[PDB]
Amino acid sequence: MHVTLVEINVKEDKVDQFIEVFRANHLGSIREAGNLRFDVLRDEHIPTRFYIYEAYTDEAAVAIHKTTPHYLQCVEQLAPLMTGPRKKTVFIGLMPG
Amino acid sequence: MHVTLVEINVKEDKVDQFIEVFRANHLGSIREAGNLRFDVLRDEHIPTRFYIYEAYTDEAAVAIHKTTPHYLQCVEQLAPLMTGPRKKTVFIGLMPGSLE
Ligand SMILES: [Cl-]
Repeated sequence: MHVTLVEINVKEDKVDQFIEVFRANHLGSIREAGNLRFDVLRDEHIPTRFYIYEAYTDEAAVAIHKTTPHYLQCVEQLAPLMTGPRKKTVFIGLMPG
Repeated sequence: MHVTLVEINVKEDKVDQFIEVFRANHLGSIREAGNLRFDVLRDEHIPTRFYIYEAYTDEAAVAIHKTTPHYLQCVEQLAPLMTGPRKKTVFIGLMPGSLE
């Protein structure tokens, strides 16, 4: 089980659009055969800092995710909404397992 | 969702005891009606660094969790296991939730 936590910093005046983009990504991603989690989180104190907790069965499912129309559209639409590059931390799942 | 991520560094010779403790915490927690996630993760590279990702429906459910035998056994047994103190991050859970 492959997990990633991705930090995204969003332009204050674009939060509404960011939420729309991630609603579409979340909806598509939770429907994928190899998806296990797709949680959208906010920083406890920074209103424009979000974290996406995504987990997939394995790295093959991650690769599949990155081929999907919803992921590719999100990557496109997210780019201008952000104040800087995404930061990603990878983890390996132990439980469930 | 009330969400937290906790980082724990475990003494090399205590990793097995850490797994025993977290297995029981994981099992009991996923049997809590108010629990939504209890994922036990490990660092990509550092063999003794673990993370626990936990989510609960609300603050009452977090509080319930902290009264359970499985949590309390974890708390008791945890100090002899670690090299230094745990680090905890709290997150605001937006999806799944009304924002979906
Ligand atoms: Cl000892």
